[PDB]
Amino acid sequence: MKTMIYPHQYNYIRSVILRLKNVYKTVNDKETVKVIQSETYNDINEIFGHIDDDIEESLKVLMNIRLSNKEIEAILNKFLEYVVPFELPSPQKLQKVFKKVKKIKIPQFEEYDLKVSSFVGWNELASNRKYIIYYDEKKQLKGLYGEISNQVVKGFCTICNKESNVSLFMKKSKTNSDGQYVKKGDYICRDSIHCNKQLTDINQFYNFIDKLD
Amino acid sequence: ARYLGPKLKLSRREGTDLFLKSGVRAIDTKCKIEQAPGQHGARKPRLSDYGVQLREKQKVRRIYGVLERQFRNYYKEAARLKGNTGENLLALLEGRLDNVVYRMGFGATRAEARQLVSHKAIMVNGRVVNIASYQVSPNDVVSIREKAKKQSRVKAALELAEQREKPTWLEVDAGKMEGTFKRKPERSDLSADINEHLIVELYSK
Amino acid sequence: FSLEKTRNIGIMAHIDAGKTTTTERILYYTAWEGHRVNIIDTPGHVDFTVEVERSLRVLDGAVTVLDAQSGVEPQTETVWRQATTYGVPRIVFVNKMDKLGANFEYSVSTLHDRLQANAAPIQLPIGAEDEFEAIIDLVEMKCFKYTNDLGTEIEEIEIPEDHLDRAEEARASLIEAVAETSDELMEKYLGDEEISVSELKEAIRQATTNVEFYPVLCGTAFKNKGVQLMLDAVIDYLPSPLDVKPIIGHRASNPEEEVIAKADDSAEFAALAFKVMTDPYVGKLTFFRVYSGTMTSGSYVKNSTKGKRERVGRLLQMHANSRQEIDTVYSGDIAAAVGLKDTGTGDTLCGEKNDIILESMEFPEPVIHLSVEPKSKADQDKMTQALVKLQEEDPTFHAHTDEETGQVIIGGMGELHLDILVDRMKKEFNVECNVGAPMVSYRETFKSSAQVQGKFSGQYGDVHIEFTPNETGAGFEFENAIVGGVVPREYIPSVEAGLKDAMENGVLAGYPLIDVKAKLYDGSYHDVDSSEMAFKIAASLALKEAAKKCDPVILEPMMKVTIEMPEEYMGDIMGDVTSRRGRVDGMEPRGNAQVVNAYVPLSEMFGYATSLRSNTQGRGTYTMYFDHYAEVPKSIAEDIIKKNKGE
RNA sequence: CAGAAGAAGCACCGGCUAACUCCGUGCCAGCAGCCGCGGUAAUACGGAGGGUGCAAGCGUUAAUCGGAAUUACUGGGCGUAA
RNA sequence: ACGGUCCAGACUCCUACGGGAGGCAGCAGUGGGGAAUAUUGCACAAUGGGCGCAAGCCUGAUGCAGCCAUGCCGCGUGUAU
RNA sequence: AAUUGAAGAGUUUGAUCAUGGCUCAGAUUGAACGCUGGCGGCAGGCCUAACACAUGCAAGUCGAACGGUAACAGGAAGAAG
Ligand SMILES: CC(=O)O[C@H]1C[C@@]2(C)[C@@H](C[C@@H](O)[C@H]3[C@@]4(C)CC[C@@H](O)[C@@H](C)[C@@H]4CC[C@@]32C)/C1=C(\CCC=C(C)C)C(=O)O
Ligand SMILES: Nc1nc2c(ncn2[C@@H]2O[C@H](COP(=O)(O)OP(=O)(O)O)[C@@H](O)[C@H]2O)c(=O)[nH]1
Ligand SMILES: [K+]
Ligand SMILES: [K+]
Ligand SMILES: [K+]
Ligand SMILES: [Mg+2]
Ligand SMILES: [Mg+2]
Ligand SMILES: [Mg+2]
Ligand SMILES: [Mg+2]
Ligand SMILES: [Mg+2]
Ligand SMILES: [Mg+2]
Ligand SMILES: [Mg+2]
Ligand SMILES: [Mg+2]
Ligand SMILES: [Mg+2]
Ligand SMILES: [Mg+2]
Ligand SMILES: [Mg+2]
Ligand SMILES: [Mg+2]
Ligand SMILES: [Mg+2]
Ligand SMILES: [Zn+2]
Repeated sequence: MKTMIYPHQYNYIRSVILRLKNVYKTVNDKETVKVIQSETYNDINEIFGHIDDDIEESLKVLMNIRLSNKEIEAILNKFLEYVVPFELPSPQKLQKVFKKVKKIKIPQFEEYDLKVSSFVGWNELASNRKYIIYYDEKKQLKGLYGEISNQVVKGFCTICNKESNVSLFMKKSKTNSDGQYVKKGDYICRDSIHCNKQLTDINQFYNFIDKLD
Repeated sequence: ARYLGPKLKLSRREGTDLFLKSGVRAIDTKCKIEQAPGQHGARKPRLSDYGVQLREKQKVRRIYGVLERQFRNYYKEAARLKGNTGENLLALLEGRLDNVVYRMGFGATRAEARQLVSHKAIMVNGRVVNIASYQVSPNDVVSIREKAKKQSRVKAALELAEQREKPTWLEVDAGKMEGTFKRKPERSDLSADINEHLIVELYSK
Repeated sequence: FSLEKTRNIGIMAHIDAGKTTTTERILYYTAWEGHRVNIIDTPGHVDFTVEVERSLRVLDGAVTVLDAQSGVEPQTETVWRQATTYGVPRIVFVNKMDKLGANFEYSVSTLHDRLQANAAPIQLPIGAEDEFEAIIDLVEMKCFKYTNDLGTEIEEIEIPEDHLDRAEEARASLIEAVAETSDELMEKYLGDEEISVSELKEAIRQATTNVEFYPVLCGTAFKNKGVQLMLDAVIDYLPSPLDVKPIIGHRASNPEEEVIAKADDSAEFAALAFKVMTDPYVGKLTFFRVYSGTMTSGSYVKNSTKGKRERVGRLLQMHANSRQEIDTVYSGDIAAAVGLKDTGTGDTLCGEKNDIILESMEFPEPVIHLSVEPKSKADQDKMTQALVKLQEEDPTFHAHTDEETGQVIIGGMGELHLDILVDRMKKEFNVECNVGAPMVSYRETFKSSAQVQGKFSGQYGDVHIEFTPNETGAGFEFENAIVGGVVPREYIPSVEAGLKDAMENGVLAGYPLIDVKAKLYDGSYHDVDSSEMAFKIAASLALKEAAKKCDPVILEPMMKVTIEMPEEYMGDIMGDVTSRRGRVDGMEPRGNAQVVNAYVPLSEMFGYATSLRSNTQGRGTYTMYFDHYAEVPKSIAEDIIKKNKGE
């Protein structure tokens, strides 16, 4: 069967392919190219585990210095078929995820977006709240709603570890009778979809959520 | 250029039957004529003076199925013509072939009459006319096409016309399906419910 | 000229290979022997490889020029690889035979050693340097001696006895090399059968066209020797538009449908614009290659890429220094048209009823980014216009204004590439601007903890906040620890807002404050005098007071860099990393290469690719990822503070 | 000759001004010709349901005249409003 | 004296450097400017004009076509159940 | 027969009457812009730079004024395969 590569894995595979393609053009040394080719082949093989003939063929095409971007795109499309799209919960489930948010509404998300997104994040501009839903390591769905700063600055995004336009995202601890509460946050990409495509490691995002906690 | 929305809703807003249905069944049975259209339709607001004038103008347009631009142009002609503007305007609307075909009973509803006229099923004075706006002069003979004589709808429409009151100004012959517009309908002959004065005042505004 | 007699060639070489001079000599000697030769001169410098790439895409053949002294240079390898990518048939021409230390055999050996190309000499030089007087043709087994400096008098003589044995040996090697690609030639070679000149030429030509063999010639453009023989080789071995594989495009309506544009005058017109130039006399010149059909001057054509109708006012054929207006351009020809307003480089031109799109050239992303600041506002406007025009001419050039900093960032394929464009902007457009490395994103933080009171004083607002430094990458933490309603709950959001706003604006150089914990533990309010604004101001005042006590510092982004290089160049790289305030974390051998992992500031990684290439002779590559923010050294920090505060 | 097939959108709903509620937001984001609206129960902000007005158009902006007896000839005024 | 002459000037162009050529506020069109305004069409079949004994020739006048929701007007996008 | 013609409203006050300015409801356009867009007839379409203009075309006609024949299409005549 097709390897069920994670969306973050697929993003990583694309990046290494782009590097490999860059390497072919960039590098004027055959030996260096060979080292990169072997590395790329090994890395892709590890991600896919067992490799079918289609992956093998693609790898062969990738290994060839005559590899083309058009070929890459087709290879990416094939690899995209291997990818599994992010699951979307029932509307009833959504309300269970955010019981505190009464009549919470989720906007429509593209299936392609789900396929390329490790987590789903939608931002309500009126409330200045971004809602992020992600299935945990146990695969239990987890939803967090946090304030997003209106001001936007260019800095390395914590979620993806990639420099982009980012705004401070703060998560509020449960209030008490005293009215004491703690908000902890770090800069995150304003566009969740761009962030999802940028992210190459599910663990990094997992850590980021842990940082908010 | 034509309103294709639900016909009864127009009647509900006016609060009176606009005769936009065949009348095979009572309007009350078909819809809640009493209630105005919409969620807040049951609530009745006090009508502003502008509102009263608007509603009258809307009623007439809805009955005759005439758009504002065309209806505005009619008012100007009615004013231009000598005599009572209100009466002239109402006569001009009646002169429309669409109304004439309906009044003769060839069409069950004015919209159905429009389809017959539009689809070249009606001949006036032996020339085919596809214009609803066409004004039928006195002593003009309007007859259905022989091809369209066979159509079932027209025959049924005649029966529905028998139920309705017959205009004095229009003489119609069954089977022959020819009608002669003897005279332009008098204001007295026209329905009293329509108030011409309100329409005149609105356009004078 | 017929399609069969047309040759579209380009001249490629390393810097100072005598490439331009070679072109000059060709034009001087020339149309050649009843054949039409269209020449496109490609740049030698590594920074203008894009110009070479575009030229190679539209060319049917190419001539590699090598320096007899130098042989294959790194630039040669790069251009060779580009030509290999596009599968352009090519011949090799040794140049600067007169140059002292010229060695033909060495140059040939470097072709095999560096490029691993199946290249064999079709000619042998007699003498070297000042003693170079004649060339032996191995195909015809004849010797051509140049008696004059102009090279207009070539005497065909018998191969001298001293070089006859050499010539026979070299011919045998030539036949063997060609025979590897030709079964017919191999049979004759193995059987020791006499291979006719015509049969040998045909075999070489076929092998050259298939990009399986590379005929090597020798000469000196400066001394006007061997250029005519090279032109003969161009005619003999290099393909016509008919010989080359027809270009494949796609329909604009159906991208999936592949349409092949064969070189035919009677076919539908299809051409590709590959160069645009602004001329003082004629205005905008668009150079285009016609692949199929014909186009007449004054006709209307369709830009299939843009879906725009355009009219060609004139057709200009280049003739060395002279230029000629032509009425019609035919298939396979390369010419310039005037009046194409919307046509850019890479755009396909076709008949109005045709919708073919030829494969466009892909432009690389900028590898170097620099900040350009105009000296005056008037210069800014001129700069913007200049940048647009330059971007129109060169799509690999990217110029955009950073909205945050207001700085104009220019991106290019090389430092020289950017320097030229800056110089052009200064000279052509008279724009005075200052160019520097783009300012790196910086963040501030606190090193020490302190409890501070912010009081605003009716209008009353009093807050007591404790600021403590957070762990690196922990972000900002605000804690409301007010107990007993010392501060009304209604004003707490205002306090937070005041802090947040102040943090975003920074305390030192105006960079956002990160990795800090703020705990509101105490305050005071007045029932009548307290307002939301007062508490917001009080919070802002508290941060200012904290800035004086909490020892603020500037942070710079630290990048984790993985460098892969040969072990021979490891020493130089290690020194380079250390010189850039970088720390090597680890080193691992991978096959024949060495991999170095290091942490370097992003501020010091600007232009690292060029330095790496220089240090490793282009045998090293690197990958970098953001790791963490680290405190900037005091000396740099002061400079940053000065720059931002306008000191 | 075949077949409803191939063919509806735009602005507006606090008052002036025909057309209303719900939800989100919380002197914020916003709106606005005028009057004004928005600080946690917004028919005035944004969206949705519903409605009104127009319709191959519908709004907006600019421009001219009118309403303006507000340069008054038609057709105004001058104690205290100029 | 729009598509005549001469002179002077500013502009553009040619040149053998001596000297020369030109004027879309006719039609279409290009560049520029602007918030913004059309095709380098067809025909002299008709009307009218010039010349001619006439035939005819000439006519970007004119008759038509192209583009544009820019306006005006009419009609449709179904109609009964 | 060549007429048929004439609407106000909001806003100064705690409230009022007056005065008085401001604003809105209408009509119209060589319009422009945004959103949207089926067809036809008819009409209109550089208001800006009286800015600069590539290229073609917009003024010719008369052999019944004249010498002629540059053509060409014939004729006659004379040589000719
Ligand atoms: C004719 C040819 O082959 O290359 C010419 C053409 C050339 C490549 C020029 C150098 C350089 O401006 C080039 C760039 C990329 C410079 C940046 C932009 O302005 C481009 C729009 C421009 C296009 C080509 C151009 C104008 C040439 C060189 C290279 C000169 C070498 C050095 C070291 C400065 C040349 O002539 O030798
Ligand atoms: N000695 C010698 N010099 C040459 C020869 N051919 C060219 N040159 C010179 O070497 C330099 C090379 O520059 P250029 O011709 O522009 O070639 P490019 O630098 O490769 O583009 C110029 O000064 C040439 O005149 C040659 O055959 N012999
Ligand atoms: K008076
Ligand atoms: K005529
Ligand atoms: K008033
Ligand atoms: Mg209409
Ligand atoms: Mg050169
Ligand atoms: Mg109302
Ligand atoms: Mg509310
Ligand atoms: Mg007045
Ligand atoms: Mg007065
Ligand atoms: Mg006073
Ligand atoms: Mg006074
Ligand atoms: Mg004149
Ligand atoms: Mg003129
Ligand atoms: Mg003109
Ligand atoms: Mg413009
Ligand atoms: Mg003419
Ligand atoms: Zn991100």
